[PDB]
Parts: sequence; structure tokens; C-alpha cells
Amino acid sequence: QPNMRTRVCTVINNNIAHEWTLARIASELLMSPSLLKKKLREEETSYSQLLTECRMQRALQLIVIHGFSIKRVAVSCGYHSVSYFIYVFRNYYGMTPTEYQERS
Repeated sequence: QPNMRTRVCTVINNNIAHEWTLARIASELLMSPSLLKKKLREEETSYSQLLTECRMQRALQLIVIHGFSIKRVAVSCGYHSVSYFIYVFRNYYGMTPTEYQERS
């Protein structure tokens, strides 16, 4: 009995870089987009929040590998824009990907 946010994170983590939208996650779950939006909202989240969170979680795993540039990490997490990826990582972790890469 996994709740709805868990099932969505499971879909997303199967292919993190994928262009996930509400409809595409919903089709995987055999649900209407409207129902999926509804169930996620009852748990105070959206597909896009869950997407981001999944992507930040994956970013931690890749940033530590030798010579994987910040640029490479972003692309592997599905970001087309390194500035934007940096912005969302800094919001999520309190520091830039570069800072994080230098502590580890």
C-alpha cells in the first residue's frame, strides 16, 4: 500500500532525466491526469515538486564521482540549463553544486 507520492517517485526514479509531465506519470499509473493531480494535492504536493526532489536526490549521488562536471550532473538529472540546476540545488541544499563537490 504505497501512498501516491511514493508511487510517483517510483515512476520518476525509473528514468530521472525523462521529460516527466502530469499526464505521462498518470498514464504509467493507469490513472486520469485529473485524478493524479487530485490525489497529490491531498498530500500537499505536485508532480513537479516530486520531480525536483527526485532530481536533487540523484544529484547528490553524481556530484561525488571524479571528474563529473556540474554540467554533466545537470544533464544526467534532466536539466537543460546549468544556471537553473545550480539555482534549484542551492535552494534545496543551501549551497551551490560546486560548494558541495568541494566539501565531499
